[PDB]
Amino acid sequence: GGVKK
Amino acid sequence: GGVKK
Amino acid sequence: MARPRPREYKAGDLVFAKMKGYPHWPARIDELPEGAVKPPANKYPIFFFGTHETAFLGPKDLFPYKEYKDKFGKSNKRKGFNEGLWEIENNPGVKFTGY
Amino acid sequence: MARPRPREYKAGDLVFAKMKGYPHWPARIDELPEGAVKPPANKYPIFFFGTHETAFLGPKDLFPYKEYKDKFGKSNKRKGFNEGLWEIENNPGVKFTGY
DNA sequence: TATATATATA
DNA sequence: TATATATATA
Repeated sequence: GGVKK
Repeated sequence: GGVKK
Repeated sequence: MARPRPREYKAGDLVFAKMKGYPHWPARIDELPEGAVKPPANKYPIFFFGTHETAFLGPKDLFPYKEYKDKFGKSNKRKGFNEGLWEIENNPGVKFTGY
Repeated sequence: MARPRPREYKAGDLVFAKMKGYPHWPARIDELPEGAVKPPANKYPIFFFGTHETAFLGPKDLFPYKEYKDKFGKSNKRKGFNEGLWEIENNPGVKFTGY
């Protein structure tokens, strides 16, 4: 998954 | 509305 | 010098009315119809704009409207409030049986 | 008296991680491999279970999993959340490079 | 200053 | 549903 920003 | 309190 | 707020009100006066939990609320002093149960001493029947709820409140919780407009007349998210603001300036006579 | 939360964590530690807009979320402290760009001080690389997303958070947003399990470990309909509850119990090493 | 409760938003 | 803010009180 990607960065939870 | 009615009596508020 | 600090001018005291009225210790006496008459039917028809527009005010801000303070209860616990709520911001100062646009309201009106209603008449007490005589030939009725007499209220507690020095308390007045209050009609709140926006909600059309009622209560009895002494002068310590009452603020002359025109006097305290800018101080209490600001937008507020509470239900009825901005509706009340609209009513105290445009239709302050709603359900008023005083005169 | 009230026990403080940890102010330091170690890789592999299981927590609940809190970000703005989302419920406290089942999560893990990943490692920061050396020979990489340093993170901002006192921020830990986080792995969220269910979504497998990552972020950097300080200790204020971190709650040790065992200690806070039944305050934060209730089902919730957000995508990934219930899968995350499942992963923090049955597969908390998933994609963990620490050890 | 810190918490509880009402109301908007996603 | 389940968040955040607004704004009350303590």
